[PDB]
Amino acid sequence: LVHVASVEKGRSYEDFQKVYNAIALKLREDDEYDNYIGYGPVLVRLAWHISGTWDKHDNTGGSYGGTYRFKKEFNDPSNAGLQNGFKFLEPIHKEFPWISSGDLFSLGGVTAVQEMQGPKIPWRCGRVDTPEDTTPDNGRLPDADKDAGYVRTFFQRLNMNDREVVALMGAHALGKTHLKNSGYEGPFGAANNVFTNEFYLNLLNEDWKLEKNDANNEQWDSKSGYMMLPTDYSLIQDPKYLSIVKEYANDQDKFFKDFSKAFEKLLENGITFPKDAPSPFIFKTLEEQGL
Ligand code: HEM
Repeated sequence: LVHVASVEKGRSYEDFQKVYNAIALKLREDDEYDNYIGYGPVLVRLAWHISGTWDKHDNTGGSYGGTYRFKKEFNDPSNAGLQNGFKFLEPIHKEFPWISSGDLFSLGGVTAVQEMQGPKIPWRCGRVDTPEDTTPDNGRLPDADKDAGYVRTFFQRLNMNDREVVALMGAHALGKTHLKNSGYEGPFGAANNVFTNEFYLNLLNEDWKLEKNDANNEQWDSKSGYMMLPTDYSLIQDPKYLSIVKEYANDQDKFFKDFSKAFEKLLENGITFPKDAPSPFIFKTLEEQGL
């Protein structure tokens, strides 16, 4: 397929900054969600899930079409719990009905990161809502009960190399696992809603014990009370991945830079941007705007 980015007719930067501002202000206000963690993490996951169904081989899936809106994609068992991110964005959508769904879901991901003190992620508008029929079948999102090899291979379908996968994985410093959603339970770290290189440090410095949970799945549990999925732990089992985790554990800055690039790339997979398209936008945070 060929998915060409088409700007929302008549809209510019300022129009988008306003959508961002609305998502941001609503993140600030609804902070009771999930025991005071807020919706930041779920939105990050939301943007990654809508973009992870991409397949470099035939161009299907990816964020373009906003297919997550259709039943089949919405009801994907791997997307269990995402419904909450979606409800959070509905009123936003009703307030700016001109934005395409794929642009809104991805933007929310960008806003969450930034408002959570993460790096600035350049973003581009242009996604266009496609028909129900372009909805990818379930099964394209990864399983968490595997190893590094699995990880490597899987990521390959999205065009990501070792550095890219390690980077992207640091998102697992945010939020937690929920038994009813995935069969996993427990916060990944301590900050939970502040974006840092925590993930890497936790991986190198905790005393993890392999245990089974009430869902009967194995998970790595730490004495401080955190958790790591088998796929997460495999990052320290692979020699190539391990040196990357060390780098990140040593330089938040480098991580932020790498994550940023990678994040954008992830959200743009499958999209063709015409030569006249506006450059990517860099939104100001509520803080930078004094709001
Ligand atoms: C092999 C790769 C991955 C696997 C198998 C995976 C699996 C999981 C699992 C099973 C959950 C818990 C969901 C719940 O029960 O509510 C989760 C949570 C999370 N995922 Fe990942 N994940 C991976 C990749 C990613 C990446 C690439 C991103 C973004 C860059 C990310 C962002 C997060 C976030 C922020 C949450 C926490 C959500 C919340 O607090 O509701 N994950 N992931």
